[PDB]
Amino acid sequence: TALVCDNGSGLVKAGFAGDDAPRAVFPSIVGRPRHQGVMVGMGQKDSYVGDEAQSKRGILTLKYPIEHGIITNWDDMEKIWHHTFYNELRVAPEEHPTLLTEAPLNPKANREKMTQIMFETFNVPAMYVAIQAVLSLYASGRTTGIVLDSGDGVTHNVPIYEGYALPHAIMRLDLAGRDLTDYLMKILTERGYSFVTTAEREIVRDIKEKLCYVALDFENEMATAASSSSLEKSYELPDGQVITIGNERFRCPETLFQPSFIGMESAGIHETTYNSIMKCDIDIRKDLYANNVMSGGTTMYPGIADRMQKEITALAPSTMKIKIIAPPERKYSVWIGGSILASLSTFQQMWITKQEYDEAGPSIVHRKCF
Amino acid sequence: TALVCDNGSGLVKAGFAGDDAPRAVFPSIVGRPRHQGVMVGMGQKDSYVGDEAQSKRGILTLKYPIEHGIITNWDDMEKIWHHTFYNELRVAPEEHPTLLTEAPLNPKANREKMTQIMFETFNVPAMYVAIQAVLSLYASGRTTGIVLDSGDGVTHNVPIYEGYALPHAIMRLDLAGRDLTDYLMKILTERGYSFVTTAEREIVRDIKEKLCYVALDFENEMATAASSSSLEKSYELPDGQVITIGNERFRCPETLFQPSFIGMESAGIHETTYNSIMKCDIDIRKDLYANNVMSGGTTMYPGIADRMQKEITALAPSTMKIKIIAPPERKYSVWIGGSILASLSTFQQMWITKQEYDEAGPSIVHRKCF
Amino acid sequence: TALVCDNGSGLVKAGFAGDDAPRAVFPSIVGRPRHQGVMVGMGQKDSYVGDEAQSKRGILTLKYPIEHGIITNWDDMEKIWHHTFYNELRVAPEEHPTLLTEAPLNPKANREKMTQIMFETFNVPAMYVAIQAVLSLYASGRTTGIVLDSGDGVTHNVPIYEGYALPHAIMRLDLAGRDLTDYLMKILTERGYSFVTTAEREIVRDIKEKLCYVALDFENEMATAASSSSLEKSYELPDGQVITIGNERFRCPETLFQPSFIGMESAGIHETTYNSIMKCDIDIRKDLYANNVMSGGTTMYPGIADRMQKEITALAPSTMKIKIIAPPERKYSVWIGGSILASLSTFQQMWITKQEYDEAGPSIVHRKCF
Amino acid sequence: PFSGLKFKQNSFLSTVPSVTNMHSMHFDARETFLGVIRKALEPDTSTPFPVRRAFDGLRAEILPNDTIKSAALKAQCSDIDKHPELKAKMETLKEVITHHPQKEKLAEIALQFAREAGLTRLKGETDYVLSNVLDGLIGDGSWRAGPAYESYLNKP
Amino acid sequence: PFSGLKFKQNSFLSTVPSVTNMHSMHFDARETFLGVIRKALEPDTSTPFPVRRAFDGLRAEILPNDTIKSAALKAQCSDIDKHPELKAKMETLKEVITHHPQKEKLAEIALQFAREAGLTRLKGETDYVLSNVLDGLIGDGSWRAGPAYESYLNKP
Ligand SMILES: Nc1ncnc2c1ncn2[C@@H]1O[C@H](COP(=O)(O)OP(=O)(O)O)[C@@H](O)[C@H]1O
Ligand SMILES: Nc1ncnc2c1ncn2[C@@H]1O[C@H](COP(=O)(O)OP(=O)(O)O)[C@@H](O)[C@H]1O
Ligand SMILES: Nc1ncnc2c1ncn2[C@@H]1O[C@H](COP(=O)(O)OP(=O)(O)O)[C@@H](O)[C@H]1O
Ligand SMILES: [Mg+2]
Ligand SMILES: [Mg+2]
Ligand SMILES: [Mg+2]
Repeated sequence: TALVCDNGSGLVKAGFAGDDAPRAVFPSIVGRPRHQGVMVGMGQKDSYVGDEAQSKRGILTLKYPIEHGIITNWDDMEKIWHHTFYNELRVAPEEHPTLLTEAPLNPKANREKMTQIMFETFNVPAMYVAIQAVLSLYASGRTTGIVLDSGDGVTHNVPIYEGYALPHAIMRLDLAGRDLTDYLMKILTERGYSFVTTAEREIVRDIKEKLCYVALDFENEMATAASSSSLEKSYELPDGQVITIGNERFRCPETLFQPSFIGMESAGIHETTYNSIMKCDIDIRKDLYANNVMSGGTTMYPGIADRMQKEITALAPSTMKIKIIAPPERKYSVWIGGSILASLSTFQQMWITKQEYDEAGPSIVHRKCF
Repeated sequence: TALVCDNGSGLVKAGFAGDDAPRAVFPSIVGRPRHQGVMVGMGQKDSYVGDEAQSKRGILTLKYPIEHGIITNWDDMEKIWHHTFYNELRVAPEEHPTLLTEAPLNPKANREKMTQIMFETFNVPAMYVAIQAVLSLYASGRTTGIVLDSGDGVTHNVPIYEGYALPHAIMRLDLAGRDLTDYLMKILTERGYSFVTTAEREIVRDIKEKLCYVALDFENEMATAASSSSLEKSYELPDGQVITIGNERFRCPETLFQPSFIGMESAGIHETTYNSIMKCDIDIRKDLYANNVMSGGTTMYPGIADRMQKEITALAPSTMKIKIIAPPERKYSVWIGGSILASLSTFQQMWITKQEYDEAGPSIVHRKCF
Repeated sequence: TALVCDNGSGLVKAGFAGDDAPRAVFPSIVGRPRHQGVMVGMGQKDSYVGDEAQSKRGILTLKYPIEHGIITNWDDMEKIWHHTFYNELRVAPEEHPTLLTEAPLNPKANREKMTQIMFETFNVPAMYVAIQAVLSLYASGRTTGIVLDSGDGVTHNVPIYEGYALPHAIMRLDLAGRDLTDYLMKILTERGYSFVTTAEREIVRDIKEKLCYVALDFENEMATAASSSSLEKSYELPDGQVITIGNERFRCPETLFQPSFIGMESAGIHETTYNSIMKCDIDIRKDLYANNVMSGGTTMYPGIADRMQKEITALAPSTMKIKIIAPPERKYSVWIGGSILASLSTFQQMWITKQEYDEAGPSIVHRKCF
Repeated sequence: PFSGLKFKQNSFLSTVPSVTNMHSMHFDARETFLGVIRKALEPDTSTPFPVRRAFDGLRAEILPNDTIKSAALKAQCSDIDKHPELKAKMETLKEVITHHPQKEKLAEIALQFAREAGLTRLKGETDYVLSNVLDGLIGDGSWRAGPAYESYLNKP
Repeated sequence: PFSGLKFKQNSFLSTVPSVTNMHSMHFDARETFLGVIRKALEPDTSTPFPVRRAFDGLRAEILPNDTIKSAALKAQCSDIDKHPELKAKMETLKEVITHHPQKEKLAEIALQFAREAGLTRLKGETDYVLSNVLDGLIGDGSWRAGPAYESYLNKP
């Protein structure tokens, strides 16, 4: 059996090829103790990873090894991978092929060092690096469609027609969760709540995951919040305090469609998806307008599919039939596709083996993976 | 039964001798993928032939193995013929004599090679290469008349009288449907429409076939188009975009009568037909004037027959009766004539048999076929 | 005296006929503020043009009114022309004839609207729209040759013999400096330099102008870059950060000769030039082969002239003499030719006059201009 | 009047200013918004030339891109009762706007201008030209009293 | 062996796949590249018939169109030591290739195939037919040492 896909900026998703869901998710977090040490027994470890780092977040300084799809701390990433193989999957990596993921248009050193650690520090018999958008299509079961994958660090579009990707039409915005979260905590200050870095950021992330949603009509929704209290909702902080959030719970995800809210000049995800189309061949656009596949956690906002349906119906010819595919398992679509891909008998030839790596070095990953 | 394969520059019309219409009519194109990857089990098939290539047109680079009635890519032509026999007709070529066509004044290596392939690659029991213009007369049922055959690659007219061809009076112009298609996409840029890919050239061909027509008087039509919008027609592209064309509707077919539009020094089809008649014996010119028979797709433009009637009448002496015969089955006249010829009992001795090819080689075609 | 304004997709080259170089050369951009100001007396200007926009680009959204040689924002193009006449040349346009330029195979409405704006908004006494490739030949001083004009938006070939253009042989390719700039942005993400946003498209354009070059042999250059690291060069951003660029230096210009890497189906500029020559009469090809004139900024890459000479020589028959003419001032050759043409005594009857315009409307431009 | 008039889809999206800029101290909401509408109304080249020429003259008069002409038209509209032809011309343009294939997006952009840049700050006393343009985009005219602004003080 | 054999120049360019497709996960580098060489070796019609028929048999056997025949030849060349006739045919074809008037361009295409599609990934273990064709285009045989690659990581 083969260990399977994850490189998530916000969450890890580990498991076994052929399973229907990851066996362990836990956040991609490494926390270091601060302002403690007096008691002989109140923590002996110098770092906590994923789960049980969220539990101890109060006394820790949490930081993500992966920022906008790019891993920026390889000492901590190795800790997370070590935690994944030994403390979550309870397996020995040196006897399981491991399939990893990566956002498109990432720095190539990212893949090169990913394959170096896998083959050297973990001695995996074989590995592979896949593109998250491609895997989402595997999970959906399609061979045609444009997949809008947005997780915690990157939102990107990969149009695929008949298993053929159009690399010139790949779009990538460094605007996903962890930017909506940062905007939400900024937007909560005007309501009277501070939520200073690290530990409180996770609280803000939880309130975003629970209360935030995408308004079908932002201007109409804004008027409703101003003129009434029906949209107000309350959330209980871990210490028992209750915060009331009103229009802030649909302005936070609105930055996906109006990135200028957070000072970004790029267009919204609806226009980026439409821009990804119209860079493909004209004969392919009809099938791409349908099969608009959503994936990733950041696409889990209620009403995001309907808003994207509405937004892409605009910008496009009236005769085109826009269809947004948002399966309930969006959040694990990438992992499910990786499980499907890694389990195919025909895929077993595509593995990069330890034999190839030592012959060609880390660069092999470029001429063996998309 | 005998197979009749009219392998034109643009379309392959194939079927069984004795039928009234070809069984298989598909584009004479081979399309190969030009994009990347990326899904396991979705890119094993290299090259697509015929309608499959046209359907997957958006991801392929389409190429015609035949250009100007001359086979230029024999590997692709072998694929086209294999597709015809085994996938479209579902026949074993070794059991059926095959009658195929070609334009007059073609390179002799073209006939030699196609004879070589049919006997050595497909093991056809016998074969014959007929002139397309002659077959059109068979389809019309006449034994006298000057045929004007214009398809995708080459336009030619062969004057025949009482069953006798006047080979010194054959005319050939490398100005046919494909040249008109290329001109249409060039003058479509005047309205801001850019079609540059081989996939988009097919769309321009569809636009031509659907909207283009021959003006009875070009100068008056140009004035009418300039002065009013009555001649504008709208066309919906595959992705929902709508394009509208005015005088481009009849300017593109006008290249047939004014080859200088595309930089050619040749004379129009009307004047070439008159020149061919003038090269014939004076005693048969009257019969030829009254038996101008049109064939091929390029003669399917609305108003082409009336324009040719007008143009030749202005060239011929006023006492002659110019008659243009344009049957509705123009587009399949060549195949229909081949079917008639192949099923004639008196024709069964004119086949090139496998035994004849063995003794004489590919050069046998020049002796047994006009 | 007459004004010569080479609008161009990227730069505005403006000046007076008879001068050897343009007076004003500034970017063809219009910038709108993105941020909130926010002081009293600051930022009352709603837009900035040319060099001022470039200087303030940090807080501006830069937009090019001309895309692929086609004006797409006429209100902004009016701003640029107003800036050119009043702030750069400091002339009253009502006194000076204005010679304009555009690429061949442009939409007719583009030059129709150019005439309308010049005669009505600016009230020029007369104007003229010249084809950019033709002017480049004027600057070179030749009467025969095939011009390869490649600016920021359009790359087009125009074969001219004894002063006669062969319009059917004119090739246009929507792949020029801006497309190379976008590709350089894309491949710069392979390293950690993620401009990946519309803010810094000008910085990477400067990188392209400073460091990029055409490899005489792409494979050898790729091997050298992979092996030695002697081709690495460093560029300092306005922030003071230093980016190192290796094989991207010659991979970006390689898109000209391999329109792939950006998903284009067309052939390289070398093959487009050869195809243009082969569409001409066989009797002028020898003179065209020896008079390959290169013009425009996109032809300023070091080694492009040598690469073009090698590539065309490989396509043309060995006995032919291929000669690439690459003047040092080929970046301003179009404007220089316009200056020469505008100052000819024989040209003074070719102007479109105000009296002619209002008598015939914007359609007059089609009659009097090529 | 303008039969067969056609517009380029999404031609106006680039003209919409950034939301942050709409909060600028010296932002000119009226001219910037009318710039968006002027771009949105730029006839597609597919339109027959006679109709294209006629409409371009209309939007040039009512939506000029020149500042001095826009100011003069605004002052000339303070006594719209004294310019019957101008009133009819604006009605004809208003008819074109309300039939625009992307009126929904233009209305959405108009509301964003109202909330962010205070386009409808004057409410009922809004200029004749601007008010009629908004009327075409928003038929009911509720924009005259529709900018509901949330208040943070003394709220539960 | 083949005197007067001529080839139509630039006939093979249309057969070269796009670099994007060379990166396809199911791209057949050997068959596609051999298709380019087969097309490039197609005798020009100006060649005398006796030479054309003689040479066409040589390339048809060594560079067949059919995948079944191409695969059968590949297996039969794995033990080429027991097939002297193929040794002579492959040697004869390689002699023709090295004298091809456009060998330089075919060498560039071969290097592009190796660079992008991994044509020579097996290095010294390349099959007999493909190795001989490359040796004809690249005389020195340096291609056996695979293409140099960037190795982005640990860059200075
Ligand atoms: N129900 C939800 N509503 C809104 N946002 C969510 C929801 N669930 C998860 N998210 C967001 O999605 C992100 C996780 O997405 P994921 O696909 O796991 O990214 P990655 O692949 O980088 O781990 C988190 O940052 C979280 O804020
Ligand atoms: N209805 C039509 N109107 C105008 N042109 C047509 C029509 N039908 C076919 N054509 C043109 O005729 C050509 C096909 O004619 P055909 O007789 O099949 O030629 P070939 O024998 O070379 O295949 C195409 O290039 C197409 O553009
Ligand atoms: N020295 C140079 N090297 C490479 N590219 C250049 C150089 N100078 C200018 N360019 C490119 O040429 C383009 C401008 O060329 P130009 O002839 O001015 O085009 P246009 O006439 O459309 O303005 C720019 O996009 C720029 O990137
Ligand atoms: Mg993810
Ligand atoms: Mg035909
Ligand atoms: Mg220029």
